[PDB]
Amino acid sequence: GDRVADVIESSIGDSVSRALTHALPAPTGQNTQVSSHRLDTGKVPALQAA
Amino acid sequence: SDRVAQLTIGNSTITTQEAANIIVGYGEWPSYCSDSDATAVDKPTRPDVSVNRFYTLDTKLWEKSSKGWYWKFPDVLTETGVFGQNAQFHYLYRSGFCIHVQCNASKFHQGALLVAVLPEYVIGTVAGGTGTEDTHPPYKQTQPGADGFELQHPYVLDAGIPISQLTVCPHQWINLRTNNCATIIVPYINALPFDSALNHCNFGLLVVPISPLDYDQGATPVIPITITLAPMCSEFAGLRQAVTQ
Repeated sequence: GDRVADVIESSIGDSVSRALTHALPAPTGQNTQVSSHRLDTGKVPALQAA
Repeated sequence: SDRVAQLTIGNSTITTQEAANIIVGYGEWPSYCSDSDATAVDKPTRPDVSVNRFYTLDTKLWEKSSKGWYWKFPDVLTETGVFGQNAQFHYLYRSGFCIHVQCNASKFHQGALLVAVLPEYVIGTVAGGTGTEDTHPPYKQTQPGADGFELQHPYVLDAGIPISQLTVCPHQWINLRTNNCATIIVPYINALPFDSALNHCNFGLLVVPISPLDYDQGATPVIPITITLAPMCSEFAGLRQAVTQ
């Protein structure tokens, strides 16, 4: 049996590999939606951090 | 009530009191490209009234010996008005056309003109006469511009095909004793939703006399044939700097 706390609460032995991503069906190329002019501050899709 | 007509589009209006109805190429009116046929993603520009209007581009003289002429679309308009500018500034173009060919005379003149529209009107050469030389037509003959070009061998349409079967294409006749004009409406015809107005001519307009012009000495001998046309549902995409070719 287990009695000391660190042992009861440990994750030692977890065999379930957590996955951050999952597959989605994609039988066709994505579509393009209508868009209009946007003149905002704060929003900046073009800027990235490679 | 079928003889009289008024064509109004943009800031231009046409009238005729001796018409012969209107032809709608392949039975379908021009239309804008649907979102399912389209492929290019940029939002198109549809100038409307500034480009979908009637443009009178050229006048030819019908003579007793005339062989016939042809014009290429959209080549004829690439350098005219706002339409031309849009065709030059954009890679992609698409539109329909309303063609109105005018030719009046008197109740004493006679002759008949066949006015027809032939899609993908590729021009051929006489191959050096003997047919042993693989020559090719020059740019000024494939894309003659607003002045058009005169057919050298109308019987074979300068492309090895019988003009006698040209009526399988949207057409009308101008039989002087009957009507003084021909009106044909053409939808956009291509295997692609949009294309270049400069590199590709969707169809050609042919105006060929099948029954020769005739009249007696004393009657007005100058019988003009004027070409007026209007783009319909013009759409443009792929914007950048202007290019003439």
